[PDB]
Amino acid sequence: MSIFTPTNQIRLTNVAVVRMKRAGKRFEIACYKNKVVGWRSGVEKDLDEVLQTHSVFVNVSKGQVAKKEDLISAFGTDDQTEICKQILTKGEVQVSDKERHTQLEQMFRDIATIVADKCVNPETKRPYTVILIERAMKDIHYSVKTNKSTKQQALEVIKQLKEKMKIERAHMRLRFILPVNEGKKLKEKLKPLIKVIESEDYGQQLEIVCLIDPGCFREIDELIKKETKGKGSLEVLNLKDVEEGDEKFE
Repeated sequence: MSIFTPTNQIRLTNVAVVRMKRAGKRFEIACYKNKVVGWRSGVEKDLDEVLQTHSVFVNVSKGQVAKKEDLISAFGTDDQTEICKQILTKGEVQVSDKERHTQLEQMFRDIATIVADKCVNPETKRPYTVILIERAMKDIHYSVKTNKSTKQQALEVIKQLKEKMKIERAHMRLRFILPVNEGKKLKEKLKPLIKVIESEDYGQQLEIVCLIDPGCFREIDELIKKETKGKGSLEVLNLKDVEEGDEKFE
């Protein structure tokens, strides 16, 4: 009984176990910590993957399964799968420190990337560093929501960050017209530099390509572009950072 050895009676996988209290009785299900967290967060996940065990258990730690009768008398349905989803969204998932640390580092890294690659600061539009955004986030006692989407957290972080460092997001479209020859040097440069869209070139003629970049990459762009064009090509602006996305004056 005791001891628990995966080489005699039961193996007991290391799957994620979620528990939920309802009707007085406690239920548990074997699911994936990654699929469960992403599912509850609001990600269209499949039960065939998030649920390792398509059956409402009771004592997964020991290997005790529930009953269909009690399942319907406790939740009002026999669909063990449905009940599992409920516990996955309402119940609590049991994960080790590693499972929590891994998700934290990943989430933190993403936020720092989007803020460092898709955001600037009120200082000569100098792109901030991931280490800078991370430090400030921690210094301001900021706790990421691993049980939610990063996008939604962007507002909370970008707003709170204002206290330490004013961080804002801004996009912009670029348009460059290079000659026949000079166009061969610029194009190859813009390609890797950033997203290249609306590219039109003629046989032994000038090429007209537009470059899309945030309010941080614009620096490296204008730099390399100007140095690559050498007052030989033309550059027109497409979009401009202006408050006209959702609200104009309200």
